[PDB]
Amino acid sequence: TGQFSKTCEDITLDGSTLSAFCQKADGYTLNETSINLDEEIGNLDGTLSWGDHNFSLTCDSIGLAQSLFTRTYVLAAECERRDGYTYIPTEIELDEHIANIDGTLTYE
Repeated sequence: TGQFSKTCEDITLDGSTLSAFCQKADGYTLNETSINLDEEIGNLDGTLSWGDHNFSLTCDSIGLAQSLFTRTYVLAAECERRDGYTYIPTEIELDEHIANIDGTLTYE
């Protein structure tokens, strides 16, 4: 499951919306596609977490990166902890639960 980055190109982030140009089932037809990360990523006490929602409301310095050592595609931010004043850096590996299904970014 997941692994959209294997068959998607020009991966970008605007706000909380992840976009890319993804291969359709034929393996070469490209499709511009977007997916809103706020719909399935939230902030749990400073940790970006799958299955929660609306991380962007309590996280700053939001960006897309390739993780330094592993080169995994990550959503990275500084997220607010439960105490209401402490922030902590956090990364979540987007390929864990975002797939390319026939050219369309899809939660899986």
